Parts: sequence; structure tokens; C-alpha cells
Amino acid sequence: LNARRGQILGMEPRGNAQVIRAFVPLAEMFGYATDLRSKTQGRGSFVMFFDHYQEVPKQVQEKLIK
Amino acid sequence: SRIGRLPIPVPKGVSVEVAPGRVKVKGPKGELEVPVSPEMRVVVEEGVVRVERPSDERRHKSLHGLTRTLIANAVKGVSEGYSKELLIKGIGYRARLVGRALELTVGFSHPVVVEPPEGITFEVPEPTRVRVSGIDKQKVGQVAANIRAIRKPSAYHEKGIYYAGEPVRLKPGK
Amino acid sequence: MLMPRRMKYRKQQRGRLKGATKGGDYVAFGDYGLVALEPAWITAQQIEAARVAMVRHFRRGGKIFIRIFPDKPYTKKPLEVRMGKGKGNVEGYVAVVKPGRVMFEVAGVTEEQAMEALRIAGHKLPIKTKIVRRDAYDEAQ
Amino acid sequence: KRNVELLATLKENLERAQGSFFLVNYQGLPAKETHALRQALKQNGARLFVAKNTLIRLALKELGLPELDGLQGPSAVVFYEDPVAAAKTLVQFAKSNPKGIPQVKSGLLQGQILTAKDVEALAELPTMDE
Amino acid sequence: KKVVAVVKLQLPAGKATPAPPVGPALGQHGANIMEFVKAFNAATANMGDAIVPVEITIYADRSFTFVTKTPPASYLIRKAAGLEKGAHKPGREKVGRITWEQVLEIAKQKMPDLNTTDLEAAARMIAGSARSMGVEVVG
Amino acid sequence: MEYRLKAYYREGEKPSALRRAGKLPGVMYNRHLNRKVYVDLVEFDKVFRQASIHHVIVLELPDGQSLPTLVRQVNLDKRRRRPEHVDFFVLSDEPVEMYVPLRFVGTPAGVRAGGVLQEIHRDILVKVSPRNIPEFIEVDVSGLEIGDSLHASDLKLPPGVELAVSPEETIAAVVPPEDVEKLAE
Amino acid sequence: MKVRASVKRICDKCKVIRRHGRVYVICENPKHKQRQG
RNA sequence: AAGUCUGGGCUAAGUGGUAAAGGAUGUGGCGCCGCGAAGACAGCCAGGAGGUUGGCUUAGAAGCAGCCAUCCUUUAAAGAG
Ligand SMILES: [Mg+2]
Ligand SMILES: [Mg+2]
Ligand SMILES: [Mg+2]
Ligand SMILES: [Mg+2]
Ligand SMILES: [Mg+2]
Ligand SMILES: [Mg+2]
Ligand SMILES: [Mg+2]
Ligand SMILES: [Mg+2]
Ligand SMILES: [Mg+2]
Ligand SMILES: [Mg+2]
Ligand SMILES: [Mg+2]
Ligand SMILES: [Mg+2]
Ligand SMILES: [Mg+2]
Ligand SMILES: [Mg+2]
Ligand SMILES: [Mg+2]
Ligand SMILES: [Mg+2]
Ligand SMILES: [Zn+2]
Repeated sequence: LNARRGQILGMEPRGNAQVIRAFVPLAEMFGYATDLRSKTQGRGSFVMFFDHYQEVPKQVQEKLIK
Repeated sequence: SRIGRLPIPVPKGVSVEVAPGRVKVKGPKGELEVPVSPEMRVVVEEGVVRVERPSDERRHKSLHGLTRTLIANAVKGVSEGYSKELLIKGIGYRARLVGRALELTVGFSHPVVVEPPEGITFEVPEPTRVRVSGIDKQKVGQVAANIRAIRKPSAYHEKGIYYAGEPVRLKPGK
Repeated sequence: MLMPRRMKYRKQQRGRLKGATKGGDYVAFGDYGLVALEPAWITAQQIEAARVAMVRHFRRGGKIFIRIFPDKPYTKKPLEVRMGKGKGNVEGYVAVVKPGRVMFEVAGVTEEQAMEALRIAGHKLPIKTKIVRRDAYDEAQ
Repeated sequence: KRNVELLATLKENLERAQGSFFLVNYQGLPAKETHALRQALKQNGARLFVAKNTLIRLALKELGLPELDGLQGPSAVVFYEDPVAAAKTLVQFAKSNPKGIPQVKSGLLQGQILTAKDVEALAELPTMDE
Repeated sequence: KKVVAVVKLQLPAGKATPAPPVGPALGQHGANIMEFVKAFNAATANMGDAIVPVEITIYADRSFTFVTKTPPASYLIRKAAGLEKGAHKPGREKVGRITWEQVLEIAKQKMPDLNTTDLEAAARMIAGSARSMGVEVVG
Repeated sequence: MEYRLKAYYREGEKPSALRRAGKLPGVMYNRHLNRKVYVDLVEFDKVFRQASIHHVIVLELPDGQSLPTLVRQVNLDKRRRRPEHVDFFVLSDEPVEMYVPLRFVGTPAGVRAGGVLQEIHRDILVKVSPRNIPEFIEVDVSGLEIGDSLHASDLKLPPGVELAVSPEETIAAVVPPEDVEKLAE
Repeated sequence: MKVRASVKRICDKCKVIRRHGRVYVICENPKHKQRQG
């Protein structure tokens, strides 16, 4: 999660099982299901939703201007 | 602070005979010759053996400790015996004696068979422990090691041949 | 970075680097210093590189004193041209530096901190150096 | 060479405030267990003198130089000194014999003792409260 | 049929949900885990807050036993100094103050937890835990 | 606090010879005499690194004289950072001009704010009898923030012990203090 | 193995050795293994 | 062609008999401070503890992200690590 340019929000239990909430940029959620399944032995899962927009990094922005 | 000067207790009843060039150690379990630099003096005393060096010149101090231990290891060799234990680990993996020979089964497309050199004797007490035993310290070492080398501990799994007492340090792997 | 603001003359003859320093040999301001162990024309960018390195070590911060300043213009002809047809173009500025010169000083910093700082600064310089520390011998001068 | 000087004296002072010093081998008790078996002999032995555990070496130069009967019970090993006289103990060593000889495998085990000014003994000092 | 355990926890006041560390190391009691919401928040419903320590033991017929300590040094001092939080940066901006003799009573609250069994010793721990949060001792 | 030093007379001995010999060629003078001396380097060093130009040093010549001196100069060889020569001033009962250390008592409000005490004088010039040479002179630097200085004009001053430099001579300053944040620009 | 002109202790468990004419740094952590060259 | 010449020392690389920044328990020799039979250095046997998650700061930073501060306690000792 952090390594995907994300920013984590918190952690609660469920079916025990655990849940981890985060804001990651969508640009970094492509094909997530598969790393997630690798990183969790095919035992975890996820849901994901648009929350908001914000300033892409000054080092990303100016690559895009092509 | 010093190995060479540390006297060597000799057990009743192993015997230590000095020559120039060598010292011989005999006991219940065999006999051993230990090559010794002709610059050191090996000294026999009551139920003890000492080693003396001719100066504090670097080579002599270095020879000093080495010589004491070399003789100390022979003393212990013929009296107590030396030995090392290898633990086999991993699901398919096991060993068994076959004559005096050790047949190692460790996940190659074939068993591996190890003939014990002379002075070395193999024990497979359970089927996942092997015991290399012998009078010669370094040789015991060398063979234990040879065996272990047939398939070292993995980086990723508690799997392979291990010195008993040797720690399993892993690293995560996906 | 460093260079005179104005000059009576733009290019100068190359000169020669015989001699222990002329002066500059004793620590004058800080607690720690770095002395040239050998002659060299040290470059504005080399000084700057060292200065910068030092500040980066302290982060914030101590005091850096700079005791050499490059007033010698360094000349060079354009690539691939022949000899003749007048002296080369000023392309930079340098400080003549002879052995025993205290080049940089530091203060307001621990022993550990000034030692390291001057070590790194050394590595940006094209000569041998030693680190020294203030003394009665310095003060006496 | 050293605070071994300021340390001897501080043992002499605390010996020169007595006539009856005992000696225990405060070996492997944890920290929980320790501020217990200590605060124990501070609520059964006056002032704040349970053990003033210090160097066997300096604790023989001190007994030696006050002469204090040459405390040579056994200054070998781990050694702590249950100052029974800078307190007000007696059979208050029972306060030791009951905490150690139950709450461990050999709790606060004893070694030497000098009651009044006279050499106590082995188990005859360790039964000096039974 | 799980083992005789000597558990140590630190849960705050309020949140009495049987989730870690009230889950893994507390299965071994077969614990009336939700008996804690009521046997805790009855000594801490007059208070409201304060993290109150605890040790939770189990035996051989699967039942749990727990006993608690006294609210943090950092806690007690906060609501005698007119503060919710500390002082952000300890040193330059005190955001509260306490007389020599108000630390003493705060100390007195903590007398049965510490190392010393004193006051003049006890009170400086308190006063020392006042620099650690940058609130000056009125003296 | 009043140090001593064997010192010997010399005539024609080449300084190179002496220097090689572990010794340190020197000279002693005031207005009454001028003698050529040598002193063993390592003995000299051990003293002067505490004495400096601040404390009296007593030269024990072979004739059994014991002259009280201040060091007046030490010539360093520029290339190898070492003493080549010393000038011992034979103090007499007159007042003397000399250098008196400054002890900077206090932590500036300027420091403790990120900044740095540029100690511009680590001693100060003074007219004074040898008989009351003040081994110290304290200066409170506590009221200093980044921006401030202190001149000689301040400076308590014992008896007596006058100044010997303009009072308008700045002696200490507190200056701002190297910042990575500046760099990039 | 790292092979360099400058070989140096990297952590506190790093140990500088000389075998058979060459300076090596051996260490518990295999990333610190160095051999000068 | 003429000394396998004489006395002292260093070198172990065939350095000698091809080079720099820089790097290194190579080897020898100086010097300076340090700890040490009131027992040091090395191994090994205990302990290594409270107030306390120190305050702030993220959602969590409970000695060890990072900004401050770095006290107090029992103590033989034990860092706000
Ligand atoms: Mg053997
Ligand atoms: Mg092999
Ligand atoms: Mg020219
Ligand atoms: Mg150039
Ligand atoms: Mg040109
Ligand atoms: Mg350089
Ligand atoms: Mg000048
Ligand atoms: Mg120097
Ligand atoms: Mg010198
Ligand atoms: Mg490098
Ligand atoms: Mg290693
Ligand atoms: Mg010859
Ligand atoms: Mg080579
Ligand atoms: Mg060659
Ligand atoms: Mg060659
Ligand atoms: Mg060398
Ligand atoms: Zn390492």
C-alpha cells in the first residue's frame, strides 16, 4: 500500500480477518487484485471507491505534459 | 589472554610422546601424530603437557597457540572422541545407513551415497539425524561439512541439511 | 558561486606555484580547519562543492568560514583549434593555494561533527588535506 | 583508580554503623522479584538496609581495615551483605529465610554472618531465626 | 481446553470490544470478555477516561480473573492544569502549571504503584513528568 | 597557573642542528638584556599548550637564574604546522602590555534559537602589573540573540588592568547558522 | 560480493580481514561482503 | 673486468623491476593520553528495572518514523534507550 504511493487511514477487525483502509491514487490500483492475492496467499480481497482528487506530484505532473 | 601457555591436561590414561617434528598421542580410541613446528618446544609433565615458544617474535606467538590446540585436540581425540550432528529437514528428506555408507535422500532425482573415509564412522540414529564420529577432529569436521554440502539449508525454507545447533535464519519469499 | 565582481584585467598570466603558503597558515576564526597539504589552483566549483557538502552535513547548522577565494581567471581555447591567434577565453576562476594554507574553518559544532564535515569537504578537493584544530600556536599568531 | 575509593568508604560508613552484618548471594531474582525481596528486608530491618550489595573485593578491604573480625565466611561468588545492624534485625533473617527458600530455586541464599562482633556461622546463622 | 495464562493488557476507558489484544491471547481463558465492559466501566464511569492497567489470569476450569492499576502520570496532571493535550513542544511554551503541593497529592494518588514509598521522592517523579510534558511547577 | 621550563643558552649552534636535536631555538629579551636560548621542543610544547601568551612561564637557566617571562611570539614553519622559534619576554616590575583570555559565561538567547556564538576575541589586550595578572576575564553573553554583538566597551575589567585596544573593538557576535534550507538558491 | 577500490566497515558486525594477499570485509549480512579490487 | 667484502637496520611484495585519488587488524619503529591484582581487555554466568504508551505528532508511532525534552525512582547497575 504505501509503496503504491498510497496513504493509509486505519485498521479494524471483521470476520477475523482484518480490514485496512487507505487513500491510494487510482493510477496505482491497476491489476491490484493479483498482487493482493499474492501478498495474501490468495486469501484477502478489496473494494475501492473514488473519494476525491488532488495534486499529482510535481515529478509526475510534468511527465504528463506531453 | 593466551592459548599456547595454557597447559594441556592429559587424561589417565592417554600417552603423549614427543619427537622432533612431531608429538604422538595414544589412548583408548586410536593414536594420532600431530605435526609440530620444530621451533616450538613441547613439554611433558605429570598428567599435563605444555608448549613453550622461543621468543615473542610474531611467528612464534602465532605458532604458539596453534601448537597447543593441535596437541590438545589430539589428546581429546583419542580419549573422548570427536563428533558432529547433522539434522535433515524438509518433507521428502531422509537418510539411512547402507553398510558403513550413508545414503542421503534429499530431493534430487536420485539418492546420494557417501562412503565414510577411514577413521570416520556414520550413525543414523533416527531417520532425520546423521552422526559423523571419529578420532580426528578436523577430519570429522571435513566430513560433516562435505555431507551438509550435498544440499545446504535453503534461504527460503527450513529445508536442507543442517548442523545440529546451527540456526534456521530465513527470508521472506512472496 | 565565487568570482571577483570587477577586475582591472580580464586574463592573467599563469604564474607558478613554488612555496609554502605566504600566510593563511593559522586557524583564524573557527575551532576546526582543513589545510592544503599540496599546491593547486582550486576551482570556484570545487570550493562551492565543498562548502555545500559541509552545510549539508550540519543540516542546520553551524558556521562555515571560507579563507580562500578564487580571483585568478582560468583561460581555455575553444575545442579543436590550433595554436596562435591570441590568448584563450576566461571560462572560470581559481584560487592559488599553497601547502599549509587553511582553506576552510568551522565553528558552532561538535568535535565529531566538524571532523566528519571537513573529511567530506576534503573529498571534493583535488589535493591532499589535513584537518586541524585551534591551538595556542594559532592564537599566538 | 577509582570510584572504588568513594565506594569502599561508603561500605565502611555503612559497616561503621554496625556490629552485625550478614551476607547473601542475591543471584538470579528478576526485577519484579527483586524490589520485593529487598523492600522485604526494609519492612523487617530498620532504616533502608536490605542489601548494600557491592564488590567482594572492596567488601574484604573494608571488613579487613575496620578489622571487623575478618568476615571471611565466603567473599567468593555473588555477594550482597544483609546489613542486620544498620537495621534492627535479629531473627529478622527469617524475613530472608522465608522469601528466598520458597520464592525461587534458592532465593536469597546466605553465606557469612557476624553477630554482635562475633563470627556467626554457616547453617548456624541460617537457622539463627528458624 | 487451553492453558493457564498470565495475560497483561492496557486497554483504555470505553472501547470494550473483544478484539485484539482481547481476542488471540484471550481465547485461552474462554473469557467472559464482555464482562469487562461492565466490571471495568463501573470503576471508570465516574471518571470517564484514564487508561487503567490490568492482568488477566485463567486456571483449569476456563474462567478469567483481572485486577487494575492507577491512571497514568501523564493523565492525572492534565486535568489539574486546565489542559486537554500536552504542550506540543516541551520547553518553550508551558500550557499549564501546578504548585509544589498539588504534585504531592497527584503523587499521593500514585503512591501504591511506584518504586519508592515516599513523598519527597514520589513528588519529583511527578514534577519530573511535568518537564516531560513542558508544564511548569508553581514554586 | 605559573608554569616552568628548563631553558638553555646557545651561541653558534646552527638552528638546523638544534632543531634536528629535538630542541627549539629561541631568544630572551626585555630592554635590559637579550640572550639566545634553546628549549627542548616537547617540554616546551607541554607547557605552552596551557600557558600560551596568557600565563607566566619561568625559565630555569643553567646559571640557576629563574626569570619570569611571557611568550611574546612563536614563529610557525608555514608548510609543516610546527614551531621554529620562540620569543620569551623577561617581565620586570613595570606594568606590561599583554593578552588576557576571555571566558564566555552563559548560553546566548541567540544560540538555543538555532544560531551560533562567533567568538571574535578569545583574549584581549591589557596594560597591567605582572603582579596581578588575571588568569581569566568573564563575559556574560546571555542577553545575545542572533544579530547582537558585544564590544570591549562592555567587559567588566578587574584591577588594574586597563584596556589596551579601542573600546569600539567588537569582541563577540552571535550569527545565524548554516541552513540546508537556504542552499537551493 | 562487492569488489572495489574502497572497502570499508558498513555496520558494526562488519569485520575487516586479510586473506591470501587481499583485503576482505566479511559480515553476518551478506550484502556487506566485500573484496578489494 | 673487479667483493658471493665487513658492521647496523628494514622488506616477503620477485616490492625491487611502471601510475593517482582513495582504501586496509601487512610489518616494524616512535610518541601521547586511557583502563588495570581495590582484578582491567576477551570469552562465559546474573541482572538490564520502575513513574511511562514520556509530551507532541499519523490512523498507530508503546526505548528504536520524526519533531522536542532527556528529568525522577528503587538501585550494584540499567539510556526517556
Ligand atoms: Mg583429534
Ligand atoms: Mg565442501
Ligand atoms: Mg605560461
Ligand atoms: Mg583545472
Ligand atoms: Mg589559454
Ligand atoms: Mg582530496
Ligand atoms: Mg599577520
Ligand atoms: Mg598539529
Ligand atoms: Mg609538535
Ligand atoms: Mg564507497
Ligand atoms: Mg562474521
Ligand atoms: Mg656478504
Ligand atoms: Mg601486485
Ligand atoms: Mg620483480
Ligand atoms: Mg614489478
Ligand atoms: Mg604503517
Ligand atoms: Zn556488516
